[PDB]
Amino acid sequence: PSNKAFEKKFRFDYTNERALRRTLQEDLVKDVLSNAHIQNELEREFERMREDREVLRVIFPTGDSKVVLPCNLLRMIWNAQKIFHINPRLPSDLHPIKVVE
Amino acid sequence: MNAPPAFESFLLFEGEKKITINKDTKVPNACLFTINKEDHTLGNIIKSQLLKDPQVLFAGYKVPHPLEHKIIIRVQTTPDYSPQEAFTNAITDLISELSLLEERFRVAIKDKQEG
Amino acid sequence: QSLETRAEIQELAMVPRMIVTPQSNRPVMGIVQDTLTAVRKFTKRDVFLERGEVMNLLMFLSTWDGKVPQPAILKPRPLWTGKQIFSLIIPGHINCIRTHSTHPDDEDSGPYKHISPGDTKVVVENGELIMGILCKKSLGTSAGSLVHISY
Amino acid sequence: GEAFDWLLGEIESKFNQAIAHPGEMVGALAAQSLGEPATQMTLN
Amino acid sequence: AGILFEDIFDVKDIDPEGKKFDRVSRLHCESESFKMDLILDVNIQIYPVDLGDKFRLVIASTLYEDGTLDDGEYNPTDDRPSRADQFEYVMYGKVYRIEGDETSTEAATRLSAYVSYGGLLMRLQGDANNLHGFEVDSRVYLLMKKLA
Amino acid sequence: DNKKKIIITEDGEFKALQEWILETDGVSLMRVLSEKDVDPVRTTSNDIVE
Amino acid sequence: YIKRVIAHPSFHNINFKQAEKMMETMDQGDVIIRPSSKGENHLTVTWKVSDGIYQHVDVREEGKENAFSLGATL
Amino acid sequence: QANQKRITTPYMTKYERARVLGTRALQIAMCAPVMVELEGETDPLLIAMKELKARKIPIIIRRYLPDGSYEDWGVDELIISD
Amino acid sequence: SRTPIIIIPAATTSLITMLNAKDLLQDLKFVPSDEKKKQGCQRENETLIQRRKDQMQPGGTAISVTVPYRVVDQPLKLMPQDWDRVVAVFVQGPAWQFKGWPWLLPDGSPVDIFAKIKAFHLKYDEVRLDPNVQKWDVTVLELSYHKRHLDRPVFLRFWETLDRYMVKHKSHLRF
Repeated sequence: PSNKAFEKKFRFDYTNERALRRTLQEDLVKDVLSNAHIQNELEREFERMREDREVLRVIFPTGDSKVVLPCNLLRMIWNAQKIFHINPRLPSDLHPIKVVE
Repeated sequence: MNAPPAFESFLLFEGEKKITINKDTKVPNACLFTINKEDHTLGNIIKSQLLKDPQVLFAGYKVPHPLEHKIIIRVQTTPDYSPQEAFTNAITDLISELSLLEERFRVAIKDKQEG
Repeated sequence: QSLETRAEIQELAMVPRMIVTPQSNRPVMGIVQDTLTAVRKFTKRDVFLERGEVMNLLMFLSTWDGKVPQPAILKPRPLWTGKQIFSLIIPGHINCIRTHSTHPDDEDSGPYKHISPGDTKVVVENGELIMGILCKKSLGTSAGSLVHISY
Repeated sequence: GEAFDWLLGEIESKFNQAIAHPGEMVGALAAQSLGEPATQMTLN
Repeated sequence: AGILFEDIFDVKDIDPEGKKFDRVSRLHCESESFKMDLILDVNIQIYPVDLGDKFRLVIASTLYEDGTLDDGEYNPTDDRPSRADQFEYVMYGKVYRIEGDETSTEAATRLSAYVSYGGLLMRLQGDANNLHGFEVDSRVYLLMKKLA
Repeated sequence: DNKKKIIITEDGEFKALQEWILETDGVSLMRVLSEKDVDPVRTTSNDIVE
Repeated sequence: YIKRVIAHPSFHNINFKQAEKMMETMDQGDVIIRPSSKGENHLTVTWKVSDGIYQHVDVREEGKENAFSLGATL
Repeated sequence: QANQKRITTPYMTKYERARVLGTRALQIAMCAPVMVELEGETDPLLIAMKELKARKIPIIIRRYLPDGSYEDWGVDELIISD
Repeated sequence: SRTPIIIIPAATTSLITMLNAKDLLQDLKFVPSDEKKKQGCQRENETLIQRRKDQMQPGGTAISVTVPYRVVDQPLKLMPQDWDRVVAVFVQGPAWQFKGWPWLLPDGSPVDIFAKIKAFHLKYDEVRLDPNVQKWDVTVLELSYHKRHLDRPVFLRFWETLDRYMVKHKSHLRF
């Protein structure tokens, strides 16, 4: 992806409260909006991803994203969605700081 | 060199039982009937007759291996009924139909021969 | 000739352990010949089975739990589809997306992306064949096939 | 949260399952893995 | 009751892209009371349908008027009163997808519910309020009746 | 694209540029690498002893 | 007495005197199951009625494939 | 190579599983005392598999390092996956 | 009262025991009874389970209701109304545990009890499943010995299965 698309898709946005309300439950939304330690953690997450992206650009100087790796993460996420009856159309109770840690 | 004798497909071996009954424990009111030295002839007619019974929920048969001479019939009935009862009643119905068919064929042959 | 060599063969080299090869991280065995041609026909959208035919096929399903599923069509006549029976065959609750060989190239970008006119998109979800015609791409030896995901 | 925790456990389990086993005769395996496709190909 | 949706549809096109299967045809229908859009695969060998036909369509989560739920197993010897008695063509299926026009900030105004009836596919599309009973992975019954 | 020149635009995207490349019949890798206007980073040989 | 194969916490392949010796330091109501001298189809169940008092109950074995095995029905 | 810090994998390898099962089965076949309840079991390999699942095989795996040292692992100290 | 009742096998060899049962069902996580013995927990004759379930309500509103559940290690000491209130019992294998209960067939087969109430069986995946359990009609829950992240799905499965059946059968009781 391009720089703009990369930032759009991968950088957590803790300013837009309407979108946050769409995605997260209310208590998590308040914590994300108010807490500053959490926001710094999310920014560090994105900076780590940006450095990773530069490294990948070096490893695969062509644009070939297809790689051979052990754990099929997308299939595992789909399995988790089915096992736990995840309704995508509702805000979730997963704190974004819990993902980072 | 390894050919089985032809009679092996219809003659019971010493000690072999014609029919064995077991319970199917996955679901209630289900039995497996194993029949030795029979093939699609009996299995198919019995299954079709069982499917005519409104108190039979499942009826099917299979030959596990064409080089062996066994058929398995699986029957499930409603709880107010028994797979043993359904099997017995299916055989009785088939015998009745065959007897009627034999009588009527005799009558038709006689008519055709007279004129 | 000994319990130790028997145990070696049992634990290292039995056919089922060999289903995926490290040469190319994909299955070495797939569905071939009659079974493949027939399963392609079986999973077409307009394959309907009566009560008796269904019971016979279930007779041949070694892992069947003994419950006849609700037919996809209840009236005017109870009819099961090939996809329902095949769903009974699929193990666990695996999830897999594939495309049939005759899948048109522009379908995925038009409307009907998720409701295929030709039934050319294979979707197994929660162990159930929701849509699509099975073929070599879904049951063969290629990486990411249904048999690979089952393994 | 529950699904995420299950996911973390599943990733760890599968990753550990993917690790090479000491005793693996990887030289013979590599020789077979290159020779068999060679039998599949032509001289010209 | 257990009824998720109900309306009267007019068949506006059949197999617009040409016939893909011998015994199944794809109907394109529009409803009038709620302006819903419908795509529906139908076994036309047993239930023939012609252009311009009208039918009453009901999507229900249960066949029992007392609202009781089902195990999802064939129960042919059950004789409780059933909604199916009022209808000609009945299918059993599963919701496999719900799409909408929602944005990152706004709820959806139009929803599309996709259902698979053992591989015969249905897409019901319209205003989100009509489609609020539909949940992915839920089983539904489709009830159809031609009316003259 | 396996021989095209792949760049990263200032917007941050991979872009394939068509450019002229030369294939020879023999090999003198050291001399060809030192020729002016020849790319000394990518110019290569299929002869591994060289 | 004949040795047996029973992976039970309270089973000991000991004679009656040996069981009593170990049972003297145990608590009231404890049980020790040991091979029965009556034969290969019997088991002796020893439990401490009270300090210094012990009751032995003979249990017959029916439906065993080997003498050392435990009877199917006791 | 003090077993204080054993640096080899905490998982039993497939080769270790195969050979442990075989060796224990041969021992059972030669009237070695069994470690689990045999209830209705007679094949030595099946008994050995039961013992392995119960973590009762009385065998120690001695893993040699390339350097020459070794590490001793009780069959019950290793994680059995398959 | 209206709080359902769960019956656990009395033998200590089962993978579920009174203290372990509270933890398993309350927290939906596995803990071998041996670890709890190391912890020196105190076994109680009666135990309580506080499960938080979201309530299906119109309009999408969810209220995290904490319905208590009652666990009895010894089921003999229950009054007939309490016996009626019972809805689930785990079977550890042998049938001698069940003998002494109401609704038991004269032969001794507990199939009548299992038809009336839901019975599960809990054991490790590797262990061969008790043939006596297989003949009866009891659901089976498989727990991995080493992987500890496979317990939340299976215990969710147990709760969901018990619910579905119970709401269908007995609605007066506070499921």
